[PDB]
Amino acid sequence: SGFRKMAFPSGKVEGCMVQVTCGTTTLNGLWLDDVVYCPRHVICTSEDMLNPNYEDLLIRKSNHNFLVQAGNVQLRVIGHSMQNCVLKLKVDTANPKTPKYKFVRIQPGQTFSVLACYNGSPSGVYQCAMRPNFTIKGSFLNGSCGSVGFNIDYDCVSFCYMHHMELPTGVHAGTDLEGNFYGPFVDRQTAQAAGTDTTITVNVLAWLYAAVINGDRWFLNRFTTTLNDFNLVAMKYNYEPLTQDHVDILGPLSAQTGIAVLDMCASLKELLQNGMNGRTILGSALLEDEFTPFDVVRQCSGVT
Amino acid sequence: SGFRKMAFPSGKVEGCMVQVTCGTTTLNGLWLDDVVYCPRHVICTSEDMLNPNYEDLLIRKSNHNFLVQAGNVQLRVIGHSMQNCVLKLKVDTANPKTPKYKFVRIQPGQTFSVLACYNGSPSGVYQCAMRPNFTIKGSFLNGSCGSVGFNIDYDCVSFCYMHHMELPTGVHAGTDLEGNFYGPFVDRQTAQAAGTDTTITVNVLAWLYAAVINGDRWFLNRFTTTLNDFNLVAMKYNYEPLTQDHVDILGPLSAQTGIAVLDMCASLKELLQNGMNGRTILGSALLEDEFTPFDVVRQCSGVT
Ligand SMILES: Cc1ccncc1NC(=O)Cc1cncc(Cl)c1
Ligand SMILES: Cc1ccncc1NC(=O)Cc1cncc(Cl)c1
Repeated sequence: SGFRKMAFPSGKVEGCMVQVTCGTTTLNGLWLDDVVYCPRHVICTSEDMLNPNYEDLLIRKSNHNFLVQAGNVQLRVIGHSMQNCVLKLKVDTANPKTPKYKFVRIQPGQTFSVLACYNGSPSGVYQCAMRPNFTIKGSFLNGSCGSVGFNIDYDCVSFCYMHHMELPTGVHAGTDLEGNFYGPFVDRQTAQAAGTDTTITVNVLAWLYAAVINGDRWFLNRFTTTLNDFNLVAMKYNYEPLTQDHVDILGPLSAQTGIAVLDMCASLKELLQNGMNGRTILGSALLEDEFTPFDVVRQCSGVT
Repeated sequence: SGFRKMAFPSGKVEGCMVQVTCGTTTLNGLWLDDVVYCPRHVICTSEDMLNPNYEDLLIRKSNHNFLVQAGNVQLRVIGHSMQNCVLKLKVDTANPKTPKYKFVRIQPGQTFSVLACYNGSPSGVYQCAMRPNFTIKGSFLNGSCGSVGFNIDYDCVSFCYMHHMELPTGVHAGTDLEGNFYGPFVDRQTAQAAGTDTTITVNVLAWLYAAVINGDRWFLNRFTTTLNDFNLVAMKYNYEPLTQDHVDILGPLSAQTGIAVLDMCASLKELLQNGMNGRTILGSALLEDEFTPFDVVRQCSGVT
């Protein structure tokens, strides 16, 4: 029992973290096989960031200008290319610590662990969710760029995120490992406002099932609702509309607890309309939306 | 910016996790140098747990009865001894992945990361605090015993906790790495109620400073208080009494923000008396007490 915002064990990612320096800018890189992945803004100076022409900037850069350091050993850069907003630095040595890996572009609402790094060194790990507005509410400071988001399935690390930017609102924007930003963000020091941050309804329901499994049941009511009735409430409270796909993925939680998905929706409806009335659910005084139904199942069963 | 419940990167601990089987009981072990540390209840059967005589049970156990598996390779057990509530299994091979380490007995209020494991395999990592009543509000299921709590200072892992037990209230009790339980708990399947879980006042203040640093300032008021006046409020709200030692450790946060510790105490006093009035602080609708002043400094500066 107990329910925690659990991150994946970061070991497999730690062995991939390197430091990339280009000129006077130092950020993190991800070394997998003989390639180092890093945000292309490593080639920029603070002045360049206002309106960078990355292709023009990359012309003035040679393989020797990219300093890649793994722990304390230097990697020899034998190739460089730009793929969208990431630089792929071909090095002469395959990372001996490269885990089994995939590059995945996650959907909004999906969660992942972040291994926050500075100068190629890991400082901490935390669980995040790709917000519906394609930002992540992370914890990053200057130098954290290049830190990656990932998920792990047994021995395979699915890298899904690379941190690039902090928006003026303190929220974070980044790319998948092909260098494509999540959301409409560009890697430019320009004000880019994020869209409405809606609540990930399916995740809140998944977390409500986790609460029932772990003992917190006060919020269960004598009511039920329909997907349409629930969505009227979800729209008013800036919750993502619930679909039959969401109901389907909540099926294993509904089966374990014996609480129909629409019955749980009615509990969520009442929680939205009446608040928590000073009470808590899994030690939280608000509705947690950064646990997917898969995370709840995984944590509640002990998947390693 | 952004503030997260960050755990230490778990890599150094992952390379120490092994599976220990004694008879039909399998739990986690911590392999450092040529020793494997695990809860002594690994020698128990479910019947034995009701009233175990560990010395009598250990007599019937030989080195060959302890099966220690690291990943998929078997460790040869050349010695066994019981130190308080832990078993130290001397193996013939030093763990090649043993990081620099220390065994530390933490104080209540101090935080640590937990690498939850099942059958010697890590499932996740999360940040915890040793509650003032010496329990931890973790996330553990059957088979998680032997999972360890730790802190990391650059390259040195300070192991502070080993999970042993789940109390009937769903909270967790365990030992330091010398096998001494935190709190009055015994490794017996008997109802052991925990004491009052008070709030770690110094940590809530540290988290309030983290909120100010990151932009959440709505709770700052035009008031101040004294340690004695604050403690009258802290006692009523089952908060730990604040001492001058606590004020001293909040000094670097007070200096960075320019908000005197007693002024922050007055904001906390008002938050206790009036609640949050539907608002949030660092995305939380309650006062977070599982970030020490050291954690706030570390996260807010980027210590790797
Ligand atoms: C200072 C900081 C804090 C947290 N996370 C990231 C950063 N860094 C930046 O945002 C720098 C930057 C500026 N303009 C466009 C890009 Cl691509 C990157
Ligand atoms: C089932 C579970 C869930 C989470 N954490 C731990 C456990 N296991 C136990 O508590 C088993 C146990 C019983 N009596 C005394 C001891 Cl030392 C250990």
